[PDB]
Amino acid sequence: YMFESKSMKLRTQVPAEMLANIDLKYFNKSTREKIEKIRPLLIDGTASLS
Amino acid sequence: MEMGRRIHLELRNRTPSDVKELVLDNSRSNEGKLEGLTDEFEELEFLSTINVGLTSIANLPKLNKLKKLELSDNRVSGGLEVLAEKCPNLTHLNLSGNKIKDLSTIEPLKKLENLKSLDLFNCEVTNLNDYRENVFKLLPQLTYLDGYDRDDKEAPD
Amino acid sequence: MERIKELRDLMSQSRTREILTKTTVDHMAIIKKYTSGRQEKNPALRMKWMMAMKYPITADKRIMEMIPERNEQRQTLWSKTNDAGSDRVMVSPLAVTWWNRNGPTTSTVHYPKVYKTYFEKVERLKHGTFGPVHFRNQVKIRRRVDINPGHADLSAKEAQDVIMEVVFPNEVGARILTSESQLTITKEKKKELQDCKIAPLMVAYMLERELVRKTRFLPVAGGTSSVYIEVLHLTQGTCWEQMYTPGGEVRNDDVDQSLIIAARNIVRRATVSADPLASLLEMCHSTQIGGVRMVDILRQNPTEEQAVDICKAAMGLRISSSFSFGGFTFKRTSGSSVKREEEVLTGNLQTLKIRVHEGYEEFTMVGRRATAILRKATRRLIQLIVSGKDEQSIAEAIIVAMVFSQEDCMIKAVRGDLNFVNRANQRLNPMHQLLRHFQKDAKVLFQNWGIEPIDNVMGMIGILPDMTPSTEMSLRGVRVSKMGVDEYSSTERVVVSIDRFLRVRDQRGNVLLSPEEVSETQGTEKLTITYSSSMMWEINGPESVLVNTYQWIIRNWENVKIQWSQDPTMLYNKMEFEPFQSLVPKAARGQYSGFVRVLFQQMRDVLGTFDTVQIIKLLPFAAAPPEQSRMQFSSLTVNVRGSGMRIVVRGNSPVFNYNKATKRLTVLGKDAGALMEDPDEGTAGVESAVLRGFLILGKENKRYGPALSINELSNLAKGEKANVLIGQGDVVLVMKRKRDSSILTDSQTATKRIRMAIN
Amino acid sequence: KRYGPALSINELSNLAKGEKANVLIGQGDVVLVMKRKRDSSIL
Amino acid sequence: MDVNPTLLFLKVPVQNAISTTFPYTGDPPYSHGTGTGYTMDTVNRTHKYSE
Repeated sequence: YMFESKSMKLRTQVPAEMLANIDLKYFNKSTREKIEKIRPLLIDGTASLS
Repeated sequence: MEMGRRIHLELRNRTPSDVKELVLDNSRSNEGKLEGLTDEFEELEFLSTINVGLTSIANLPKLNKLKKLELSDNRVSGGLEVLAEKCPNLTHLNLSGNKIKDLSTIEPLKKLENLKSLDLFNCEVTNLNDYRENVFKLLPQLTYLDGYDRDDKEAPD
Repeated sequence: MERIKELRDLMSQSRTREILTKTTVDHMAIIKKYTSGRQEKNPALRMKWMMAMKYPITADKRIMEMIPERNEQRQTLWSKTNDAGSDRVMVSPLAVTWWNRNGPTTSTVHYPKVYKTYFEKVERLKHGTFGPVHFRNQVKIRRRVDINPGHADLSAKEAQDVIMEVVFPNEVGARILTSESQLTITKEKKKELQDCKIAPLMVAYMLERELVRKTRFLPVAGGTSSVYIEVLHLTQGTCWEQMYTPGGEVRNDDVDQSLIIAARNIVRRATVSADPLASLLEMCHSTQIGGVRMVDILRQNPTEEQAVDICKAAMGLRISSSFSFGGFTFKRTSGSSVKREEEVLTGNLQTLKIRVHEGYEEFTMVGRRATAILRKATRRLIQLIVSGKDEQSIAEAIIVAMVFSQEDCMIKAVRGDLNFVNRANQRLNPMHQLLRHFQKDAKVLFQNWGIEPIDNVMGMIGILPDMTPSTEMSLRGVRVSKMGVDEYSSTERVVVSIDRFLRVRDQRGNVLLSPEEVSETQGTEKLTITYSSSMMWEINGPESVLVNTYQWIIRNWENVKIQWSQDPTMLYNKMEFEPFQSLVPKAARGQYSGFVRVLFQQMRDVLGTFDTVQIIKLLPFAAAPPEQSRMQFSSLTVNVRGSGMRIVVRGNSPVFNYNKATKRLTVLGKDAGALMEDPDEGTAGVESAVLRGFLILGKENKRYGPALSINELSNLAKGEKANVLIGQGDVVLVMKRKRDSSILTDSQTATKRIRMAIN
Repeated sequence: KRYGPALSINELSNLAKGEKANVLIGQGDVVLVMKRKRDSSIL
Repeated sequence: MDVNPTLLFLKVPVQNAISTTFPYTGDPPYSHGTGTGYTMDTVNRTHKYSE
């Protein structure tokens, strides 16, 4: 994912390996809802889909 | 300034029968109607009204010697039969910047068979597809549209 | 009334009468500095103490009629008291707040207009853009910078005159009533501030703040524009920086470049002339830069260049005792030197006559991209220090310094001939030729200049001959500072001597400036330049020649029109039209002349169809043998640098564009001027009542009638003479003008006569 | 070179009857041309 | 009076002028449909339909 702060005019990128344990305040309503739904599957930065 | 004062100033303490060109630029008209001009004007040959605040040319007198009429940067809209009959000898016309809807309102200008050049610019009619050719069809007598002929060649005087 | 009764009271006492009758108005402001009060030390403590009182604010008597004694809560707003020294009633801050919350209301329409500077600051901030901060070592070079954008850069005197005419209409000094140039800005402001109730002193101060220039010595590290200085606190720090851009409007002028070009042309064309001094003086006196004479700009603008400096030396003024060599402003700081002439043989078997400085001198050089210092001995380079943003700036600065040193070591290091000649094909002096040669290539000299080790210390690094940083070895006396060097702090202006060769010599016999040091680069005139001098249109070219011809025609419009109406032939044979016909092809000039002449014949034959624009357009074409022709021309060719440009006789053309709505004439885009008319009945009486063009006739005269106020002078008949109060209460007899002349042309004929007599 | 410098084919529409110019016909050669006074008609 | 290509179908049966409705006939330059949120939604829908 890519985050940007307009106030300080800064840009940063976060990998998927750190998406399992990270705050949900950065994301919007739909994205945070999707993260909530898919949280219990991410094993070693890789979801499980049987 | 107002219409009548402007016309009097242009006349230059002369009778309204020995003027071959009248310049009415940045003037004003009441109720958006032509005022001042009367039948006495019979030698005028090059008229010009720019930013005059006229709603329509409904009080134009019979300037039978009117050949180069210009109504530019104005909001004239409505029937043009008055121009067709009052001044049937128009040769050069300018309506650039006017408020005209479509060809159904510009049709009456076909009556004047001496209109060698008709100018339109920043109008609603020019938005229509194939506006140039459609107008040429509607006005066969026309030879130079927007300062250009049917084959896109500049029109020398 | 109150004022006259108070004056009578003052006159009653002996001492007040004596001071009134003795002191002249000239010294009024001197008796304004005799204050018997006592200035309050530490006014902050005094204000703290005062605010605790009941009535610490002083208001005027009229307040008794608008603000009631007590408000709803029965608090006391104003007290029946008086201040110490006047009749200012005493009121409390409660009165101020009550006035704000319940006082009568008006429209502050003029407040934005009077306060355009502050609102301009507001707008510039409101539309700005920001960027990421960066943290790094900051270098803030110190220099002079503007303060207030939006200024007209007028001299304080001109701003005072404008303010006096704008807000003090019937109290203007004699200079204005004996003045001709009614600045456009003055009329603009007079129209803007028609009905303004603001205190006139406030209006005057605000106009002064708005129309004046100001400069300050600050350390800056980024953009230097005026709009980039008002936010210097927000932009630059000791360890950080802020990306910012104002979002208003910039007013960067270009008159400086025009003056550079004008001075360069004057010097280039006068150096070859027979009498450069008097010639250049005559040119500068009769030349116009965008509608203003060049003398005012020379006296006003603080430009520093060889051409303008030599012009000042010829005219007689003070200039910096320094020379801008190789694009760098130099300045001596310590030591002394003696100039000795010598002959030097280079490494190309070329003999050059040079003049070298012998002595232990020290100089500081400030360039566009570097700053350096140089200690030089007698024909010996001792120490050189440079600091620059880029390596190329470093190299050019070091090359300039070494060529200035003029040491013998580099003489044997010259490779290739030094025969450089400027664009005018005038031989260049040896030092400039050496400078250009070493600019072209200096690797051989670097290899054979000198190499020695240097101790390592913080803040400074060496340089190898390939222009790379080094800490263990460098060139002889060559070093670079890792921190920027602050420019020179002051400049010394001294009396200098100028010879007919336009060489400026110091009082010690040495030479300071030379025309050969002037760059020969050519630019473009953003603003039109007009000359009334001799056949000096050598670098002007056709583009500017056309505009100059039209300007000359329109300046003398009255005389030209009279001649055309009465004596067309002599007007046609005028000398000034010679260059125009040069552009017109020699195979068709006769036809054009004949056509325009017959057109003028028809014009004069008919009446009531007068057209000034056509006559102005077609006059220059009637200055050649008019061979008869019958073809009715419609586009008269006008050669412009190998490009046939035509002129349409009827209607506007690219080479001659006249706008009737603005009544303004321009040629090939460049500004040309405007016509003197407004109504379509050949008169110029319709104006805004310009109150200018009056001549005094000595002290007050009783026969002419009671004195009039200046504002009511407009009713005077043509040539009628009356008594008016000018200045701060000086009644004089004035008249309207009858002869259409001015004070500028006076003494010119006698000037030339006595100049011939002396020489 | 004595006549008016090289013109453009489009500009030639403004020359008067009998006028002369130094029109650039094409390639890299300049040709002097005079505007016909008469007028040639066709059916 | 004002262009309107769709009106072609007012006389021509649509099946004839079907190529009219293929805007690109190529590889667009944006590549929309790849990332992370798309994978999130794909997994979520896959596990939702098997509720």
